[PDB]
Amino acid sequence: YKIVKTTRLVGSIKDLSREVERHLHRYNRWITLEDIRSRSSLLDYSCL
Amino acid sequence: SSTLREMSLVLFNCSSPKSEMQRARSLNYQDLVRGFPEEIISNPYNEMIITLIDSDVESFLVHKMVDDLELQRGTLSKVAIIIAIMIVFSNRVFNVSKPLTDPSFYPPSDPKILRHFNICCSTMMYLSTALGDVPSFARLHDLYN
Repeated sequence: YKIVKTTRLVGSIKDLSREVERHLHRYNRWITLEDIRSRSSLLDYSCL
Repeated sequence: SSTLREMSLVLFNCSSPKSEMQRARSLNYQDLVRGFPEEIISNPYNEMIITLIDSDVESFLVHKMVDDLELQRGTLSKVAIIIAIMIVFSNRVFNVSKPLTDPSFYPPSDPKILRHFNICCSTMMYLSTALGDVPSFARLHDLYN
């Protein structure tokens, strides 16, 4: 919260997905989201 | 007993998670930081890197992560980078993409498991709150309880 000083955020969920995918290709270079869905149960609640 | 009934009607614990979510989305940052100086606010970046290195993550990687998080502009990209911290954390521990060529699986201690679970569920709860999703919030409340 002290990093992001705004709750009640707004924006496209699609943009979050694509941005996370891009940052992941940058940082880890190995994993993607299709290796994650129904295999870690992290993003099984949101729509990302 | 009558006042007890009215208290069981409003005590902020038996109320709906819809109401609690709306509260947490209602209150703001400025109303809670203003007046105080810029000194009592501990540098969140230092605490972030400290907790991550406490979780046995690569110092170079997490430092680069936190520096990009500081430098970037935009609430969206910042929370996306946060989720990136989450996934890289949950991949450094609980190595998924590693083919695990050996047959011996040595899982980590229960403390590390609790740390992992808490950070994950907290991040996801904050995100659901930012997006306002009551069934996910209820499910996460269920996980915690």
